[PDB]
Amino acid sequence: TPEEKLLRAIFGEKASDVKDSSLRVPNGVSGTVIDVQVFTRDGVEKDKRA
Amino acid sequence: KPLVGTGMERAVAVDSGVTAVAKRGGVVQYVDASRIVIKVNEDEMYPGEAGIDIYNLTKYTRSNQNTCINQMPCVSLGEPVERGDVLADGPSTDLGELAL
Amino acid sequence: EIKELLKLGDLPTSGQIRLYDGRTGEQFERPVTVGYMYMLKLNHLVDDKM
Amino acid sequence: ARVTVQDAVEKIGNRFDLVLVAARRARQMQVGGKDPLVPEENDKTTVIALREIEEGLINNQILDVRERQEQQEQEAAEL
Amino acid sequence: NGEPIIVPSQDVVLGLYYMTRDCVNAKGEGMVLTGPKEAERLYRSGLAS
Amino acid sequence: AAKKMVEREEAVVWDILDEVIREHPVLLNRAPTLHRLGIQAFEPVLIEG
Amino acid sequence: NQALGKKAISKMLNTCYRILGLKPTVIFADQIMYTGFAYAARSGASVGID
Amino acid sequence: SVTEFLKPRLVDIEQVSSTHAKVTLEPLERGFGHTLGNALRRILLSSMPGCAVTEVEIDGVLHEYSTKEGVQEDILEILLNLKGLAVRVQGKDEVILTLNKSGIGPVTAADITHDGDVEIVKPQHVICHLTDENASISMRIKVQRGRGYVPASTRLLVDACYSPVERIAYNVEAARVEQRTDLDKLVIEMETNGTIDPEEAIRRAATILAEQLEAFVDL
Amino acid sequence: VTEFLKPRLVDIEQVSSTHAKVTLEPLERGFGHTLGNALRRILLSSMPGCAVTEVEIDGVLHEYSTKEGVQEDILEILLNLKGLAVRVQGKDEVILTLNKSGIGPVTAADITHDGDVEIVKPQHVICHLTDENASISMRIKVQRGRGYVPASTRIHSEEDERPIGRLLVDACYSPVERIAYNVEAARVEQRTDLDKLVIEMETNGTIDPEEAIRRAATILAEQLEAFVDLR
Repeated sequence: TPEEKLLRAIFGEKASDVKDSSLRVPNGVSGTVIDVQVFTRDGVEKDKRA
Repeated sequence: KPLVGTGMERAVAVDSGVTAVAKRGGVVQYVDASRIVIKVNEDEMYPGEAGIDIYNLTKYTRSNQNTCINQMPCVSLGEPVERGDVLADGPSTDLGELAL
Repeated sequence: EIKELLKLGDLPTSGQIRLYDGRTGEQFERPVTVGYMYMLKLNHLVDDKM
Repeated sequence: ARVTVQDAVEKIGNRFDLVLVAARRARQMQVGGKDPLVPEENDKTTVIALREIEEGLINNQILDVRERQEQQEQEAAEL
Repeated sequence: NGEPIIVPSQDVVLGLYYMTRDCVNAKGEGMVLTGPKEAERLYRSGLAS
Repeated sequence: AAKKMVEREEAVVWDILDEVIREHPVLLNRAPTLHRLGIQAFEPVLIEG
Repeated sequence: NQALGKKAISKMLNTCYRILGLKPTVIFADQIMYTGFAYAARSGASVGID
Repeated sequence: SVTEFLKPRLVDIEQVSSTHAKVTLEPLERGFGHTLGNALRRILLSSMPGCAVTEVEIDGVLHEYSTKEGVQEDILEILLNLKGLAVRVQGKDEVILTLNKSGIGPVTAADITHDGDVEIVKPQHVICHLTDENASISMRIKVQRGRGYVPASTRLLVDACYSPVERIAYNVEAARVEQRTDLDKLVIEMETNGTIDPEEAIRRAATILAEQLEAFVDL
Repeated sequence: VTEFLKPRLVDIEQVSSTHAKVTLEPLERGFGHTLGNALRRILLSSMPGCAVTEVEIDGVLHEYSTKEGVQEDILEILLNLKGLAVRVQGKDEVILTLNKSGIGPVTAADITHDGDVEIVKPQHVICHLTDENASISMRIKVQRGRGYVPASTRIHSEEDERPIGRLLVDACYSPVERIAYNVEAARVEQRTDLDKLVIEMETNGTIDPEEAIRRAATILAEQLEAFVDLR
């Protein structure tokens, strides 16, 4: 929107290419993560933790 | 434990699934907090097969209602057992009595 | 039989003990019941409610 | 203040017109046009409106009169 | 109906019904008090029931 | 900035809540709202829990 | 100067409303709650099988 | 910071009259509202230095049940009126006084013989209304320095409201330091005879409860 | 009269290692209960103890896991350390250390003894090692304070905190367990009715009973300093 092109040009920032869609612990809750499990579809390169 | 009970609770815990009951009597040989290993007796043991029973206790695993279904051993190392006997308390059991 | 059992231990027959009041330090008139009711914890937890 | 609005109703009758009077006067105090009369005891603008109303020093007639006075001065800002 | 709906309910009426009753021979049976104040003091001090 | 301040729950948001709470009614309600007194507006007290 | 059951106490509040208006009835409602709670606590009116 | 308990401010002493007074404090540690308030009130109410009228011998009849001429105030009602005679006495231990007075109107505290040591705090007090004649009254009144409050059974005899306090009542309620949320806030409330005001009755009480503990406290 | 009689700490009986009685002989009429309740209150509320606070077992990430060779979940070992009754003379936080291997119980007598650290119950069991070549090693952190401090409030404060190995135990810093006072007719030779106070207490083992009664009275006098000579 206008004033946003203004702000971005003023502060020499390049707008992000990709959008944050992380998983975050629901509000209020504590805990100690007792187990993680990664299910990689067949034909996709397993990352480090898998 | 129910400090004032009705005796229906030993059976509500055994006849359920949570408590880990021995199949064949014998004497305990190894008691980790994650397995029991029963040195089965010579009589109840089959004709030819190595008779030792292994009990893989079910440690912290989510239930349906998000609670925590667990199993702890109530046995001690080198202690006699008998058939139909508990080896591991489940979630809300105490030596085989249903403690809610 | 309950009274007979309470007499086995040296507790009182009525089951009613003189409780003091932990704040002011002065006895509650007219003795009160004390026993161990076995109490469950229903899972209507309040931090699944707020 | 404030627990009840009884006396403010005994002064401004009808108990709903109280609500309208207090809400008009509290808008005056809140939207930056005016200034409490009775000393504020660290009240929000609402309870100050009702405190004003209790003393008999604000109601619908007084509010009309002050509004017409202050709108006539703005006519007297004609120069 | 015009009757109140802020009636004290269950413990509070037990508290009043236990204050405002009368045994027949307690401490301080028949002693003249100088007001409510020393009735409260005769109670809390442990002299009257 | 105010948003992230109240999300981090600093020591000033609780003062600001105690002040924008002060003389401000809220409307408690219970589920089967039979008669017109089952919605009554109270003045909040900020309470742990 | 009577026994003060529950009818008597709702009656007390009703006549205080009809004589002194509202503010005394509210402050008296609270004082009656507080003193009722305090002396009910002091009595230890416990229930038992005897 | 293991023995650093937060001490209060005595943030208010708002007082309704000369004898009434409503002292607060805040904050105290979580659970000291009651320990403090209760020690102070049991000491204020059950053992305090005071002088109040002990026993009486009315010239009419030495039996508490009786008749007295020209008075609509029975004997027991005269005794009730005497228990409230708030009296300050100097080192003179026991001082017995004379009140026999002539007239028709109210008999008050101004009607007492004005002895050297005894001091009255409400001369406007009333002791007995009397009839329309010369007079009908003659009584020997006995104040006696005592402690606490001692009914007539333990002792015409009269209950002895020695202690100046006529009322004490604490009401702990949730104070609030900034971070800590559960801290007490004692709200004392105290009425005295007038032989001393609340602002000093509480001082005297705390002084008693401190000198009682001089054998233990460190530093 | 004498205008008061003061109490003095007279007898401090030791009926056992845990619990012991004290006696305060010359109390006047009524002050028996007045001090009895206030001291019971102070003792149960404010007494500095030394509960363990953090544990870092060796091959363990979180407390919902089971080491091998030891038949307790780490959850139960933490709930066993929580009852560790320990004293420190000079430090606030000390890091005890418990190595042990080979089949058998692991009491508190297997802790590395330090100079100014004493364990009162060496029979207190931590966990049962149950394998030949299976050992445990864990750094216990016995800090020291007042009242009860759960771990949700202890999640604190800032950076340098903390590895994903450390366990927190809900600290319960309080050595007293039970209090029960009794005023009764104290018979001082020339006097009628003076009251005795018998404050029988019940400690975990880390309080000198005289020291507890002294600190209780001191906290009461420190608080009451404010009512005396009021603001």
